[PDB]
Amino acid sequence: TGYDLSASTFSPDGRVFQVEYAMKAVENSSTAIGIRCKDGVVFGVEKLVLSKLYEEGSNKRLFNVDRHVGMAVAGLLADARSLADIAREEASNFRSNFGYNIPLKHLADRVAMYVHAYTLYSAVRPFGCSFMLGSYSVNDGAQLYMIDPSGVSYGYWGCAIGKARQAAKTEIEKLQMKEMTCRDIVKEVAKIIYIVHDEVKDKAFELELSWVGELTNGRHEIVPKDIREEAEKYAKESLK
Amino acid sequence: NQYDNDVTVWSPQGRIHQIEYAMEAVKQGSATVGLKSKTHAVLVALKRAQSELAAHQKKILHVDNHIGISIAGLTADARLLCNFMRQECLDSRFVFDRPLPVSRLVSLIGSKTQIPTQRYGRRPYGVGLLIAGYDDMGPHIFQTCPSANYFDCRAMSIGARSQSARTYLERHMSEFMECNLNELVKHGLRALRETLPAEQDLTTKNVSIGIVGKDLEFTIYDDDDVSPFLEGLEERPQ
Amino acid sequence: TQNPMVTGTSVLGVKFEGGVVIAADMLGSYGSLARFRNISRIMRVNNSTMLGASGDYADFQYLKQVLGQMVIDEELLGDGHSYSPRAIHSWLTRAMYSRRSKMNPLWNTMVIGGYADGESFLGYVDMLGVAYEAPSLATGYGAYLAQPLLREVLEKQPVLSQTEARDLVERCMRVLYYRDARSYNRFQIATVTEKGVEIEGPLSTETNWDIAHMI
Amino acid sequence: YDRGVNTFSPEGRLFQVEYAIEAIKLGSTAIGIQTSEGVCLAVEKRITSPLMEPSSIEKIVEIDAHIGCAMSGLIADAKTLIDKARVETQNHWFTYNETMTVESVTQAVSNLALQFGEEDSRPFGVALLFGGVDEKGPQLFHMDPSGTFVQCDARAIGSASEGAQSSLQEVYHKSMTLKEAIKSSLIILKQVMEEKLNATNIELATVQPGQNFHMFTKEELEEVIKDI
Amino acid sequence: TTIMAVQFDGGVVLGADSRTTTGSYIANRVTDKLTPIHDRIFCCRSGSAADTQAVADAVTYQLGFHSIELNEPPLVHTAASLFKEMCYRYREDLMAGIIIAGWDPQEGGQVYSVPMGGMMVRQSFAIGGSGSSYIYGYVDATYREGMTKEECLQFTANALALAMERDGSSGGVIRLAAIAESGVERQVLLG
Amino acid sequence: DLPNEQARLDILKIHAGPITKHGEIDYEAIVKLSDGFNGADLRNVCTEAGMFAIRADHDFVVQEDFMKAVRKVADSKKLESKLDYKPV
Repeated sequence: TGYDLSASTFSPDGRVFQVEYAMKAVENSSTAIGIRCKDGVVFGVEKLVLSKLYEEGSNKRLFNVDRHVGMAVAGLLADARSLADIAREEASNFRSNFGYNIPLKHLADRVAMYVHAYTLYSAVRPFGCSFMLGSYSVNDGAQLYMIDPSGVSYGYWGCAIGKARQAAKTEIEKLQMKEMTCRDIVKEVAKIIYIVHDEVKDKAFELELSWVGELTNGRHEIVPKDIREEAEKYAKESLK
Repeated sequence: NQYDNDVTVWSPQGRIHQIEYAMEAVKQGSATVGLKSKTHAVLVALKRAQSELAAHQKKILHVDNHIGISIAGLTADARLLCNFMRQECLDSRFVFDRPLPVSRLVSLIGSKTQIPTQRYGRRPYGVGLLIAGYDDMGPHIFQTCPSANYFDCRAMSIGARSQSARTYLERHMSEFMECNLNELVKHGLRALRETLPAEQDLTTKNVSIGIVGKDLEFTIYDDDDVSPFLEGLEERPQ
Repeated sequence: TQNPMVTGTSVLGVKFEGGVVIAADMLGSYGSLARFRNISRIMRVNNSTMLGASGDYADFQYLKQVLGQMVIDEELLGDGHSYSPRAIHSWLTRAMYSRRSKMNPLWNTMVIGGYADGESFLGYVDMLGVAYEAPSLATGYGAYLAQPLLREVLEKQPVLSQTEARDLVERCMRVLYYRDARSYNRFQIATVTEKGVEIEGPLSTETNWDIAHMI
Repeated sequence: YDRGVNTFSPEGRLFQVEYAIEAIKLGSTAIGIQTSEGVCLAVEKRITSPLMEPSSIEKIVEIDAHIGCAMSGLIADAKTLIDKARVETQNHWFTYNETMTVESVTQAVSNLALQFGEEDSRPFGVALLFGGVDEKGPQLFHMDPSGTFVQCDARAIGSASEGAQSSLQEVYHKSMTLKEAIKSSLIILKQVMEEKLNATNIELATVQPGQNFHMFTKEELEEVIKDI
Repeated sequence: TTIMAVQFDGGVVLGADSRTTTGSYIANRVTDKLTPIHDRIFCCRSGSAADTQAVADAVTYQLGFHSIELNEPPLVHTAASLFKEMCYRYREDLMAGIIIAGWDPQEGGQVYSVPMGGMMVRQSFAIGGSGSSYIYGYVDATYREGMTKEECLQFTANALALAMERDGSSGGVIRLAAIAESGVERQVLLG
Repeated sequence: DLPNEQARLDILKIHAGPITKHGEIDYEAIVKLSDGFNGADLRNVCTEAGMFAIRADHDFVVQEDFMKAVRKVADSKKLESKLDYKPV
């Protein structure tokens, strides 16, 4: 006892338990994945509807930090909105100061040093949020970064965050990043977001998809989920 | 239970207990029901009193020319987020010379009540807001929580035994969209008459009803302009 | 700024049916010298509003930066709302006046024109915080030279077409090329509509010099 | 287990506010009654010994001319709220040139009923009774340490609260007059006190639109008790 | 004093005089007016000397730290935005005649101007200092789009020869610098 | 200690034993998903994947349903792997 309470105390085996408890706090939240193609970044978040709870489009875990950068948060939600406001403000500082649009590398550093900066004191608690960062610029290419509650930021071609995490990142190695256009990769996400999280746990669900890349011309926005409706047209035909 | 101490300490299960205990402070407040149409928003509360002689403690308080909020739980913190609510309304009313839409107001409540849920020695706010107003795209019914997670619903209810209000609302959510005010309100407080035991009224001296509309500024009625609404309801079944 | 270093000149603007046309000229000046020949004194704000400016140009790049950020904020909210030009005019007034109150002013004179709800808007913000709405606005020596043509025509027939409005600004820029010492023979026309903000290219005026024979 | 001074309960509410409510129970009693003519009010001084001078003890201080008060529990905590509530009434009068209403006083106190913490110590241990006559008539009010402020028509507090309320709904109606209520309080007081009721134990306080002011002097109370 | 900055196809050409005037006395004949912020980005400074030295050193600091933190080559507009911020934020005291110029891999040759007011604008050719008022006319007529480097160095050579010739403040010796991908070549001509 | 790569194919051959599967297969997907496991635990993974065959009423199973039963059960064992630290 006594080694798990505060964040600033090492445990005798040599790890920090508040950080380890922060890692598996995101483990209870629902699955949200991401993947990049050769010219764009595709997001997808499965969202939970039990009976009535909310109007369609409530508390969307897809955010929009800059003109060309977006979030895909999973875990506890309020601190994820706090990181959305802070990363928003950091893009405002870089945009105001140095005159050009923020690269995804500096944004990953300046956010990840804050997420780390709340794991050094017993003033605060470590965050309980993990989020994706997708972007595209013609002098940059599509990058996809992944920030955990511990503060580690690095780069995937594809990732997954949630309960069904390993099962939802098992199948991504079947897909090919290098050749595919992202317009395929939309339904190529929605097929396994429909496949993972089988409906015995929760009766119903609802899907969000957000898509930035070359076709949207740098601007990040949600795809019109009604428009082309490619998800469930493949997904009801993907059970057999 | 040594990790039930403060807001800083995470659980070994991943559930920060001070937030759960503050949700328990939400459930101890009285019932209130907010529900919208496509053209209006109605939130109805139920007062309780300390004794017979003391007047019933009010819930619905006026905030802006279109924004109104219910409450359950603590009262002083409701005055605190009330004063912050007024001040962030008339800030942008002072600067931009337009009223604020609701959907960017509530992010100031989340980013306002966030920091007292993280740093040491700061309690969360025992709070029960049911926000209602107009932006240009119609009505909205939100709710808050001490964990600062705001939900865009079509109808909710928070307070003591408010789950019965929900299980009333789900079998009428397909019919709570087109109808105008006079049956929308009584469709509101039928959920309140299911939040009570079935052997006492449903009086006139306790229920308060607030409506926000397009050609109708946000208005609170109190027992006597309420008395034209409570007339003509069905009897509680055997 | 107590002393304006690199200044501009007059900005014009008028309502018409279905939008507001605003046209400044692309000169930057430095005292007597016409030093910078190719600058843009008109900022195309997002979809439904439009800004021109006179006076100091550096403070105009400052408000270009600040408005450039503050539009992108509500662009990234994405709730479906946006700043009406009526709402931008009030902010720009309150930001001009709160800096006026500390004796550190923004040496500018600006015209905000915008088109929302089928209602053409044309507002004015001075350096000292004066703000009003009018169907025809002119800055600098435009208030002494081109404003008489605008108030000449708008008292006779108050509604205007798009071609009459675009022609009238060409006439007033002929006058402001004639009698102003710090106005250059190269100007750009910008127009908002229900379609969106559109900036025409660096046009030119034709001149009449037939009085030079009369000695 | 001295934990966070600002920590919620398992029920749960504020631990230290819930502990603060029990501090009212060992304080002295009081009785307020709202009349259509005014507000009468009663308290007991609780003389501890014949050493003490009886009339220096204050349980009623009068906030404005037209807003009375009654304190309870720990008196030295109450004096701070008295002196600052007076400043808030005067600031209302010097921005506004009108009398601060009886309602907004208790918002102006109960907005800082909860300011304890470490940054930005303990909550107050008083239960006040505010009276007074604004334009809305004679109002009778009541505030707690929690700040949960409510109108009360005829409120008791303190140690005697249970028996005084419980006995007090029996003897109250809507059309009470003043001199009926004044002798209707001292019956309850002489039931609930431990010393013999006389000229040194209690003090009354009345405030009316047309009987003002009409404060609180001795030898009125001599006529008041002898009418029993 | 009299500075010069012309771009061409493969990069930019800079140039300045050296003679630094304090009062009616020359306390320094030959002086590095153009200054190496980074390996591909120059500024040549005008007006007060101490102000532009402190500003160029501070921009060298911030662009150095940022340029390492990317571990990529810096854009020229990244350098120009910092002079815009420092010159604009403190315009009540500073008198900076900075002209930022340099080749870039992403965008090619660029020349930005910063006058005393603190504004920032791109030019194809730029001129500053007190002496430039006497070569406005020659740089207007002799300039033509698409000059080669061997005509640009001749062109700024004559263009500073007139300003050093006529202005009593300007003088000393011509400093030149040609910037491209191949490397900065700094040489000293006279006449 | 733990085994290594291309040595995973070695310890595999002796864990084959009685349990057999489809003709065309690659066992590397099976054992790689379970790391730091008891020899009987990997032997359980082979039987757990083989007991999923009777639900599919087939003798063998494709390796797609294999990795499902392999990954799920394996990740469930890792949460129970606490207290592996031993004093020297």
